[PDB]
Amino acid sequence: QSTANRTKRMLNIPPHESFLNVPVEGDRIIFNPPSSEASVYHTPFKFLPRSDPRRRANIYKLF
Amino acid sequence: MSQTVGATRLAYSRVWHHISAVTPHPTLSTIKAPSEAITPPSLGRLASRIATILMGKHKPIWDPSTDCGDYVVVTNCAGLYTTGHKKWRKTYYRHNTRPGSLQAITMDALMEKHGGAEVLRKAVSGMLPKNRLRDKRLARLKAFEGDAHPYKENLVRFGGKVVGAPGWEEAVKAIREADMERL
Amino acid sequence: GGLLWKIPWRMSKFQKLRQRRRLRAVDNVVATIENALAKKGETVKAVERWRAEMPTEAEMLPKDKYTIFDRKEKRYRKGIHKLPKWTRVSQRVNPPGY
Amino acid sequence: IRKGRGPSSGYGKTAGRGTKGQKAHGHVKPWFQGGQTPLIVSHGRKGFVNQFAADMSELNLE
Amino acid sequence: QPPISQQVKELLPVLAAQPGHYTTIHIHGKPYLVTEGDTVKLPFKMPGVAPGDVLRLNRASVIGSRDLTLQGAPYVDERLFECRAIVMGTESEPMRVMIKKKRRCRKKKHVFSKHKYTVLRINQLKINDVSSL
Amino acid sequence: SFFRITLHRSAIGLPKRTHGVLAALGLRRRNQTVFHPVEPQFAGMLMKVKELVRVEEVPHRLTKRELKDERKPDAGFVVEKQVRRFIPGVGVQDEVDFSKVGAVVRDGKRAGDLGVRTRSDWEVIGKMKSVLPKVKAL
RNA sequence: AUAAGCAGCUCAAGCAAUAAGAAAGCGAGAGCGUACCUUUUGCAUAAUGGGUCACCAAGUUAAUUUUAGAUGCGAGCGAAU
RNA sequence: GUAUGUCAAAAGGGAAACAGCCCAGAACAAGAGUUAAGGUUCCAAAAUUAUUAUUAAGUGAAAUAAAGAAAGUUUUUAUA
RNA sequence: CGAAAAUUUAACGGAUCUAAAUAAUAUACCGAAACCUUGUCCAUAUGUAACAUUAGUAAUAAUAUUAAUGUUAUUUGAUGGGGUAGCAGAACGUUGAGUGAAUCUUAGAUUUUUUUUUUAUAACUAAAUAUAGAUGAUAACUCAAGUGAGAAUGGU
Ligand SMILES: [K+]
Ligand SMILES: [K+]
Ligand SMILES: [K+]
Ligand SMILES: [K+]
Ligand SMILES: [Mg+2]
Ligand SMILES: [Mg+2]
Ligand SMILES: [Mg+2]
Ligand SMILES: [Mg+2]
Ligand SMILES: [Mg+2]
Ligand SMILES: [Mg+2]
Ligand SMILES: [Mg+2]
Ligand SMILES: [Mg+2]
Ligand SMILES: [Mg+2]
Ligand SMILES: [Mg+2]
Ligand SMILES: [Mg+2]
Ligand SMILES: [Mg+2]
Ligand SMILES: [Mg+2]
Ligand SMILES: [Mg+2]
Ligand SMILES: [Mg+2]
Ligand SMILES: [Mg+2]
Ligand SMILES: [Mg+2]
Ligand SMILES: [Mg+2]
Ligand SMILES: [Mg+2]
Ligand SMILES: [Mg+2]
Ligand SMILES: [Mg+2]
Ligand SMILES: [Mg+2]
Ligand SMILES: [Mg+2]
Repeated sequence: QSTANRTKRMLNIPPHESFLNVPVEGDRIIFNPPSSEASVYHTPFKFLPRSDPRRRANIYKLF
Repeated sequence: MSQTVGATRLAYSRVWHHISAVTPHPTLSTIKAPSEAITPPSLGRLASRIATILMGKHKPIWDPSTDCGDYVVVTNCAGLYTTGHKKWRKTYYRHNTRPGSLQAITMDALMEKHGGAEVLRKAVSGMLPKNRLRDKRLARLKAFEGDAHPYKENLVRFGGKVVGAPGWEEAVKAIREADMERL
Repeated sequence: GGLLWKIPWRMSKFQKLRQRRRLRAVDNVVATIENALAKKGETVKAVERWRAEMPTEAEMLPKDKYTIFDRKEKRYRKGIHKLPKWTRVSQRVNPPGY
Repeated sequence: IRKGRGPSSGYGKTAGRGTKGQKAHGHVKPWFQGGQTPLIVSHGRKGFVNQFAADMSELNLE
Repeated sequence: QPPISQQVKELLPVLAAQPGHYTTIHIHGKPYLVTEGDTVKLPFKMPGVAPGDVLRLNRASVIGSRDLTLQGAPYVDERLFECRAIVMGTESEPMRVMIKKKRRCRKKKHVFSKHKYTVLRINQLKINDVSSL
Repeated sequence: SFFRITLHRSAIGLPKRTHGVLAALGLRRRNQTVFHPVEPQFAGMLMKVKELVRVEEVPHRLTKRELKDERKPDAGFVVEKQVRRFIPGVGVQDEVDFSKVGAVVRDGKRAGDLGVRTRSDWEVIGKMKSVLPKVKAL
């Protein structure tokens, strides 16, 4: 295109569908598991020490 | 800039999708009721969905300059669905620049020589950007007349179940449940 | 003629929708002005003339919203999108019978 | 004002004369009125100039 | 102050516990998705800031982690999170010349533009413990 | 009450008489809002440009400084800590931390007056050879 | 060396510094863009002129008559003794 | 000739390409900002979004070829 | 159906469409250098404060203020912004000249380049090459012009 601003609009990609359902009259937390490969810092529950209280049911099971 | 800092390997990989030109498509059909009247995707409505895959426009990382397209295996092209009287009244024209040398052929006569796969390649070709990537993208459309093709092992799978198979959706939901057992 | 002014003879369903909303928006400007004055017990001669001999978008026939009267036409009718500045000009009444 | 020294000066090229005509190519006589006869030829000159009158140096009492 | 939702009071600890967190701050209405350590280059010269000033951002539309996302209706409540930046000076662009000109008209008018930009550095992005609230 | 008139469309191709109606209302450019009393003289002025403006009855008039505050976005930041700054008109203004709250501006004709550490201040710190941190701190 | 660009502009992979530090340049690929001037109601026009580069090349001076601003003197001014 | 406007001397969006038409008057950048005309399956930014009918001719879908003919079809109004 | 023309499908822009056609409606979205928001540039104002220069007026042995000009900031959260013919204002650059018997230069003046920075038709930082003490260069202000060229089937 002629200008950089026009190129930005033609190459636009909307955000994920989950980020479009904005709440009203308050704040909320939604479960949004991304379709991506998790890193190695998300340790599985099997590799967590017994003492670690962070071990907990799946986030799905909290909703 | 964090959102795009990471491994982009699998975002640019070529996925081998599959679709049958005979299987009814509730989304790409104009007859949405009753259940028995749902037709397959028409020639141009199937081609418009394929041209979107060949361009990689279904991805959130799409860029017209980068060739982030995928493969599409279209089977059962002999039973390509068409409305009205297109099959016997639509004409394809060709010229070689020499006056007098205009070549015309009907859709049914073009399906007797090169099958229905050629009629689909012409539709998808005209729906792709006219640039230096048009022939690469159109080459990733592997259309066959019957159910046989050499890519039955390339089709994307999830848990051993080919996408579009009877039980592929349940195989996908079972793998994501185990993914949540981590910090 | 050889100069090409490619103006179609009919309007599209999109132009017709905005024409409906432009006629309906001028109805709100005349009603707001007429209601604001009525509270003060006042009237304007131009606002009383409009409400008298001009219809609202809900009282207009489909052929009066998208067409005008041209005597040089086969059936004395012409697309309203052929009028100069038709988008910013008021046109709702045509000769009787035509 | 230096005429004919670029467009951005404001007096470039035509140099205030416009495009063509007598007033760009050559010069128009000052007394010319296009052809119409002047008012001094249509009405004539009125009176004469006294060449024998004295030029007094007026002096007032104030 | 309006009390925080009970549904937000039970899942915020799960959101703050995950490894990484991101936020979408809003400076003068324009959003900027940032993380602790990012360098935001604002498209304007913030007036009244010198290299070394510490700001406190308070308009965040989204504070989320991998799986969990906290979305405020107009914005997220300032009590839940804490975000701060530091001004790293201002930067400039190379002078770009625009030539306004018409066909068959020798005059070429020039426009010289050289704008400045303030650079920030997100040095703190933490989610508060809301057990007391 | 008043009329809240906003110019929605332009008049680039309309007659010159339509430009004089928009000028009498005060509408110079697009999307400009002007407030006028509810009177026939102004009501009849809007019937000529009723295809270009948007009218709304409002109780009170909004000042110029109040029409612009409804489109002003929240800054989104608060300067909590400032550094030592020299102001040309006033003088040096020491660093302040608004989180623990003090804009003290010291002006003078000698270095000591500004409140900064001079060469003399650095020589008294170098002669304090007896100062030492407490053993517990160390 | 699969391609139909007034050769620029917008987005930009990649290559490019033996080495701590340091990337100008070239740019695949995507998009936008039909030279300039003159003359005309109107020119990408298949209307005018120019092979390229460097240099030479066009409102100036004189007398005369005026205006504006500034400034000296002032019912006097200027010139000259 | 008259009335009005644009171009001329006005770039930009739309009309496939476009001096004169529909919008809109370019000081310079940033923004999934807000809008006009115009549009939203793909080329190509945005609906394969909803409701009710008609057409089977690719008619048509952004430049209406006529009078006319006819067990083409639909609806309405009579009527057996 | 009527409906036939000569390079090629040949006025859906094309692919294609049984709606993605047509008619009567409804909503959302996209959409310009338009508008808004946040900054910047330029023009013209209105007050105030500060910095500098020049020229006055006072004070000072035990510095303040007045006026003009330049400049930055700030108040009204000031207003304004396409352009031919044409009119007007403000500046840069070039050649020579005065201050100049001045200023600077092997501790590198000057070097047609490259490079760097600065709102920038200009200058500046550095690098490289060479080697000048004046028949060298030069800030600032001012004076005078053989003073600014992609355009004349121009000239050499
Ligand atoms: K003149
Ligand atoms: K020639
Ligand atoms: K000359
Ligand atoms: K040099
Ligand atoms: Mg023609
Ligand atoms: Mg001019
Ligand atoms: Mg003159
Ligand atoms: Mg000429
Ligand atoms: Mg003339
Ligand atoms: Mg090649
Ligand atoms: Mg081209
Ligand atoms: Mg002619
Ligand atoms: Mg030519
Ligand atoms: Mg010369
Ligand atoms: Mg003058
Ligand atoms: Mg005009
Ligand atoms: Mg002309
Ligand atoms: Mg235009
Ligand atoms: Mg179109
Ligand atoms: Mg948007
Ligand atoms: Mg699209
Ligand atoms: Mg057709
Ligand atoms: Mg065609
Ligand atoms: Mg503007
Ligand atoms: Mg303007
Ligand atoms: Mg020449
Ligand atoms: Mg020659």
